[PDB]
Amino acid sequence: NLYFQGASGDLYEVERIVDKRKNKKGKWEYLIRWKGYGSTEDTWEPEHHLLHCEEFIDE
Amino acid sequence: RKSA
Repeated sequence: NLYFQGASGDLYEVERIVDKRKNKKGKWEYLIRWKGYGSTEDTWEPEHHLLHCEEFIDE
Repeated sequence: RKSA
C-alpha cells in the first residue's frame, strides 16, 4: 500500500511500482502506476516522496 | 507533478 506525498502535503494512492532507476544525483526514482490511471500516465518519482502503509497494530 |  504505497502513497506518493505531494509538495502540498497530500497523499496520492499508488497501484504499483513499474520500474526503478538511478538519477543524475545518484538517487533512486520509481516509475509509478497511479491507482485509477493507465500506463500512459506513469511518472518517475523520487524515492523520498514514497510511503508504505499498514493497518495500525498497537505495538 | 502531483500537487494542487
